Amino acid sequence: DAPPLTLEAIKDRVLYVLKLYDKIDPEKLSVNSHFMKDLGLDSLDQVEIIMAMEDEFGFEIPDIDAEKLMCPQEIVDYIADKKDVYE
Amino acid sequence: VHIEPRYRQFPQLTRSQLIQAEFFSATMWFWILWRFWHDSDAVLGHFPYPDPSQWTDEELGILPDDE
Amino acid sequence: MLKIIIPTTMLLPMTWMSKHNMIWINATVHSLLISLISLSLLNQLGENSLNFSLTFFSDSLSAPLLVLTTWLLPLMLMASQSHLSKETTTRKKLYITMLILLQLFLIMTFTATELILFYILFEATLVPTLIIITRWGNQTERLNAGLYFLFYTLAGSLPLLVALVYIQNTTGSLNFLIIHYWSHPLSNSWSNIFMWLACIMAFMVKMPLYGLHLWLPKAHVEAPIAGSMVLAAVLLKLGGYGMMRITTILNPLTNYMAYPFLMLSMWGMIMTSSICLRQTDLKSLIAYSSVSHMALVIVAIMIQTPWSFMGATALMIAHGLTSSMLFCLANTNYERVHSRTMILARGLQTLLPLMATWWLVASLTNLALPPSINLIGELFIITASFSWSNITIILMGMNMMITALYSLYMLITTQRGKYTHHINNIKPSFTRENALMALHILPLLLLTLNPKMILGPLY
Amino acid sequence: SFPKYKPSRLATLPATLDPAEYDISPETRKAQAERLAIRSRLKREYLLQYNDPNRLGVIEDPALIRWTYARSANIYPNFRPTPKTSLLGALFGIGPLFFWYYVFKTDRDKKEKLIQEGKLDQTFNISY
Amino acid sequence: QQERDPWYDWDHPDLRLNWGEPIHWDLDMYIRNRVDTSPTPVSWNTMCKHLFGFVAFMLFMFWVGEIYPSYQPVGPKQYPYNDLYLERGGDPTKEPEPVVHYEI
Amino acid sequence: PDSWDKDVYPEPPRRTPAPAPQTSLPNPVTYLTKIFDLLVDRPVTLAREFIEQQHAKNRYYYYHREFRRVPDITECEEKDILCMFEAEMQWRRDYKVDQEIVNIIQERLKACQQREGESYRQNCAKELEQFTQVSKAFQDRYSDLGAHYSARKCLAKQKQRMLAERKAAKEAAA
Amino acid sequence: MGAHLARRYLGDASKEPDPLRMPTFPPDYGFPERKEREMVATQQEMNDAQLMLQQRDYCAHYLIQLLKCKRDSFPNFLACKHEQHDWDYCEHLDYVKRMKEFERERRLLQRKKRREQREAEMARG
Amino acid sequence: AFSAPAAYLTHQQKVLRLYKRALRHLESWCVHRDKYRYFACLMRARFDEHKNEKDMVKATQLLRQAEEEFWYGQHPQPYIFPESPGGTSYERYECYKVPEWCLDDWHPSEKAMYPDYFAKREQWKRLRRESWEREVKQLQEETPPGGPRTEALPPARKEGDLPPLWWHIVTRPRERPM
Amino acid sequence: MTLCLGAITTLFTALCAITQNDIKKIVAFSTSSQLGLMMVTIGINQPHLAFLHICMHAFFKAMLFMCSGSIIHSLNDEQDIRKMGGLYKAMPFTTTALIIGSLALTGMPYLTGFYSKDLIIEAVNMSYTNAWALLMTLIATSLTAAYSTRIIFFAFLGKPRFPPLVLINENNPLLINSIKRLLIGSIFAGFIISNNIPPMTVPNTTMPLYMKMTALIVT
Amino acid sequence: YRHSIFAVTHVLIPVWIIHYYLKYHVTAKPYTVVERKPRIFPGDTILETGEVIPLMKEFPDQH
Ligand SMILES: *P(=O)(O)OCC(C)(C)[C@H](O)C(=O)NCCC(=O)NCCSC(=O)CCCCCCCCCCCCC
Repeated sequence: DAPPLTLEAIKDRVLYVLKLYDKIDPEKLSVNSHFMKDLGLDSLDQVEIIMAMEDEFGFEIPDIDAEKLMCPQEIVDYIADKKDVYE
Repeated sequence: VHIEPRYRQFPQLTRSQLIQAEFFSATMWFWILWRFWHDSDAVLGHFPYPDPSQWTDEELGILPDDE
Repeated sequence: MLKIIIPTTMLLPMTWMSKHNMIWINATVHSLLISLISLSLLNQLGENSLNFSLTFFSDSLSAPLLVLTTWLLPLMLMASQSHLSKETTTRKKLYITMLILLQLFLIMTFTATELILFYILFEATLVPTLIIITRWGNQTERLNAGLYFLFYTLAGSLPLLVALVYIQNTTGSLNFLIIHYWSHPLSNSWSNIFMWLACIMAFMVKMPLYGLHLWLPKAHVEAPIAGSMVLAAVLLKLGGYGMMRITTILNPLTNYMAYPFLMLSMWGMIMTSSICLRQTDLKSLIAYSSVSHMALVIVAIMIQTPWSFMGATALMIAHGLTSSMLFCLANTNYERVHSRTMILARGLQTLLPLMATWWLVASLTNLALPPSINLIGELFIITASFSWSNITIILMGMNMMITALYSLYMLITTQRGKYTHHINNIKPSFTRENALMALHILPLLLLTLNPKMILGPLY
Repeated sequence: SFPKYKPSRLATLPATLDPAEYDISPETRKAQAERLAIRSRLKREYLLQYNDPNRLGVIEDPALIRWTYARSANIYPNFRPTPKTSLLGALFGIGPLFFWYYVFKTDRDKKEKLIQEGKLDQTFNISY
Repeated sequence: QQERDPWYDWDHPDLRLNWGEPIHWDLDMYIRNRVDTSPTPVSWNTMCKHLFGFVAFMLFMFWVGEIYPSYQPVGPKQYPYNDLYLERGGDPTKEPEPVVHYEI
Repeated sequence: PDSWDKDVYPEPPRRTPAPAPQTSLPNPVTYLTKIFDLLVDRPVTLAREFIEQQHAKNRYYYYHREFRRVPDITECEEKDILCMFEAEMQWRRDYKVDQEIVNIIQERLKACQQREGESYRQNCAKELEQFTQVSKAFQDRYSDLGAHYSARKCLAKQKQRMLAERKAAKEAAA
Repeated sequence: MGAHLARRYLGDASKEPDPLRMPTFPPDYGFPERKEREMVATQQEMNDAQLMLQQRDYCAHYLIQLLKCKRDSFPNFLACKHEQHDWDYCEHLDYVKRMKEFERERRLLQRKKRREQREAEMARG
Repeated sequence: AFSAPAAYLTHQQKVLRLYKRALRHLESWCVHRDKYRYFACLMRARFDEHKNEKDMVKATQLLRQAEEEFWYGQHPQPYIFPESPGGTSYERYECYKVPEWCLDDWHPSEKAMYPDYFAKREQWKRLRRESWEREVKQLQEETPPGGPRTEALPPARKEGDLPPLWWHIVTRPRERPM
Repeated sequence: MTLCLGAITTLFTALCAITQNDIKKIVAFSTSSQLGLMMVTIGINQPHLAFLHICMHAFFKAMLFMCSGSIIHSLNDEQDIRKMGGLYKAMPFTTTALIIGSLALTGMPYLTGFYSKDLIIEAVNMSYTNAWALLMTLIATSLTAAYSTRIIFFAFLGKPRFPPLVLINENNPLLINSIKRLLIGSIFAGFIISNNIPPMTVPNTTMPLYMKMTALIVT
Repeated sequence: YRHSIFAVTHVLIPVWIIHYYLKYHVTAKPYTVVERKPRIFPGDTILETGEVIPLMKEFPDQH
């Protein structure tokens, strides 16, 4: 029914949401930017980012796995692995 | 017809579905108005409801209290 | 009846002289032919029975049971050939011989015209069943199950022998026709009470009656598949047939002596359905369902009205077929995973679709689903019990609700859900197993199509 | 403050409202570590058996075997006749029987009395 | 098993059981298809009180409305032939008590 | 139709009102009835005519079995097995015939109720009385014999009823 | 729904009429000469028309005429307005007759109460 | 789901889970987006107000009071994602998931209907069979003498090796198998 | 007993319906309330009005369920009105169909549901019934209007609340034609059926004006 | 063409078989098919005997 997801589409959507986040500078945001090491966020900000990604992609990420997603690339990989996207 | 998905944008609509929806809404309202024009007694009633207090004891067959 | 008895006594030498690889084929083919021949007994008269000779006779109650036995033999052959692949030739022939002897004794039991010959044959049916159970059972409890079965039946049935010889000495004959025409009322005395107790208690233990039934779970769980099929389909119907036969000479004492047995039957029907609700073993669930249905049959026989006898006969036939099919399905599941635990294997609907269909049909027939003969019998019994009293409807409704509950619980637990991950030895269903289920289920629907053939003499 | 929540047997206490969840002794931490170690050892054994490519069949579960054995075959050897068990068995086994006997006997006695007095409506009652 | 954690990687995800762990005695009735004991938003006593109060009040008000019925200020309806004596199955031989309805 | 007997299965004469249309609109029911007659009735009638022509070439007959009367249980001596057997068989045949009589009366009642429709409570009172009488007689005959009914049990019940009637008559005359 | 319910319940049920026991006075009490109601349709006509027993009231002839009109003009299901109106008017007249009966019962009951109160006062005095 | 759990949840993890749950239930209460943004900002203001506290006993007491307040004020019917455990679309496709061991029991004709797929399946089976011994050797080399203290598994330390216990994780059925 | 059972059923189900967030649940509770209304109709000795309401309810409730299914399928299996919004202009045809169905369900003066529910309410008010049952019937009608308004308001009015990837597409001929067929019935079928069936009950020609307008007032 | 093939088989054959079964088998035993007797109104013509059911009496007409 729904069009299949792709790695590029997932990456574009997550970077779109992150650039729409106010606390993140769009210019210095890359796919490998660490949320706390080089973006200057904290635990509550990471929780809000995970919730925003859940609202974006329409599925829930469990708290056990959500705490370990500290990178946009990690989020992309997690979403692709859960949605069985290989291209 | 093929409808492309939109991202954060209003979905693409079709003139056919637009005109069909408008036509059926207009049909419902025209039917309601046409029915109310002809037989409004189904809603507003058709016969007056009598007031029992205005009936005379003479016609109701009630004799005077003394009698 | 010799035209049916002799072909079985010829089945024996054929099996013992056949080749090592043709025993199953020969036995199945000739058992099917014998069943086809025995189908001719369903042409009964509306006035009296079919009196072939001084020794054997056939009635509207005996004919469906004979047809059921003759049709049941090849199905037992199929299941046995399923589970006895590695057995030696002599032991396979011994197993087939035990099955053939059991069928022969059952046929003679149903056709016997005297109560004493009936007793001798229906006691002779113990030996082949005991040997089958205690010899080809899988687990350790087969010995204990055999002991329980044997001693329950014998402790029930010896006073029946004493009462039968006493009745013959008193009246002159044990012939069923003579005791029917020359019947006299049974006065209310202690001696008559104890004679009634002897006869009824023997057949109640055979039924089984609630409180006298533990041998049934013990034997049915621990018996091989053929033993489980014959025990539930036919061997439970000997008690009902006997009670329907002997109650001619027990009136009017049955009016006063039936209360404890009716209360036991109804309450135990409720209790055994509740037990089925909480069973961790599939075979035990089927066994207790059998107990509940036979308790309903006991209630019908005890209330003893023309509408109750027809319902009793129809329910006996339907329960035989349904229980046999359920035992076969459970045996296929067991042979897949080598365990009888209900929750061990799941997702069998997404792993084996046609078997899921067979399970659905068997469970639908197990509960009273119209217009099945199960429902016909249950509804006739319920109507007769309602005419008897107006709280029996409450008890029957409770039983029907719990029956549907546990049947669908079994179906959902076994078939629905997600498959067990670590069970990867579930091969596709065999043509033999599918044919076994089809030959179990089609006769039931055909009997639904033509229901007057299983409603007994009272029709 | 806010109304308290009273746990029952059919509505248990949530973990976040359990008073013992916020008072953690150092022994509680080592107990949790031991529980996790047991779970991890069992999981490792199961996963080895599960992922073995040469395995065909069912991984027999000793816990399931113990449960099935304890539910059915282990009840009688551990049963002793006590006052509690005796009273409960007598009640649950005999009380319903005599209750139903009294109910049915009373109903049938009333019906038979009506029949004998000839004031029971039995017209059209052909089937029985 | 409903109370058990749904996000854990159980060996049997539907039953929510692990291989080798001890099994509860009443596992047969505590499966996700049967009796659920998970915490509720409202306390059990409060739920019982509210439900019982609602049903009892409804029954009481039904009894009250039965002893105080609602009707219209009209007389009984009138039928021509002795309140339709023959049409309701009356015996033709027996003569019914006459029922006469007048004008008003 | 001549398949059954009009006396055994009465039907009141059928009065169908004549059509009196009051509009110029065509009748869809009439049009569909004509279409149905053209498409179905004629083919089925032709097929039945062919089948009945085939049947008339091989016309053969079957008969109704006749049973003579035999001495009954009242005449049978005590423990005379042959006479008891004959009487029991005759009694069973009579029981079957009585059951079929009750069935016929019930069919009459059902048909009359359906035919009268909205006026069944008044126009079916004639068939209700016949059914009441037949049911009363059948109940007095075979009301509580039981599953093992017999001519002896029916005779004992009749003797009990006769004794009760005699006692009631004597009490009334006293 | 109505004021009569309030008067009967939160008031004097003795003075208010009883719907289940009405009438409680002789039909000629207060009426010198009272005419019996006239029935147009006969029992045989109603039976042949197969009117439901709830529809065999004094307005049955209009119902029979309406049914005959509907049957004849079948495809045109809008050509029975006059017959429908006649049947509705007859039912309305029957309903107002019942209302007059109710009102007469009520005022007769209150007149009886007044008379008995006057008699009690006279007995006291 | 994919991450091995720990023996316990730390205070930070507990408060973060409470924060996420409270935000979800607040979004359930506040249906509209602007209202939800307002009240979520207020909730994060509360969390930031109590963010800096050196007394762990007081922090635990505040956490307990917050949990009780949440339980009193939770939504009786909170929003659940369709694929989440409480959702309306949860476990809908579990009946369509068939395993590869079930796949290999096919008839030769059925296998011949898909010639190219089964060659790659045979390659995968050979790859699985050629690594099990190395996997078990690695697992038994790195475990403590007492036994596994956690459910985490080691990766492939060598160039030619595969991570131990990988077959079912890799070959699990797709989320929409049919 | 039937009257009391129907009254309590319709009241309780409507009261539960007015505050549900699952659209299928709301429609199911509306169905239960209509069944309670039918049971009330049987209890006041009006069997034929019950059958008429059965037919009308079949029509418009089937249409409502089809529209709800279309909404659910367009939003990727989302059944929460808290996540629906903007569908008034996002999906024109399902919007107009649901509006017509809700108008018929609540008893619009000349739709399919008018010829049954209005007569049922009139017969309930004009009969010798339980006062509490009559009151509960009226309250149930009001709550029916309430939950229909809730569905419309939380599903079609306002700003979008669904995930940003807009997959909304209702241009399938099968869906359009099925909703079209069930939409004509929700408008005209009641009139035809009411005007074709023979008179099988005595009409309530005379009644007070406020009692005549009770259904519209409470709605 | 597909609709025509569907119509002849699926509709024509069953109606033929059922009409044959009803006309010559079901309506060969008494009381198998019972029709509610047609309603007779005043001023009607019974077609069985050419009978004239008369009109009702004069209505006490109002307005
Ligand atoms: P990151 O590692 O930066 O996380 C910072 C944390 C929180 C870990 C801190 O380092 C920390 O531990 N600080 C001290 C502990 C602490 O923060 N204690 C207080 C936290 S709980 C509290 O104060 C907030 C609760 C208030 C809101 C409760 C919500 C209940 C209402 C919900 C109703 C449901 C519908 C709205």
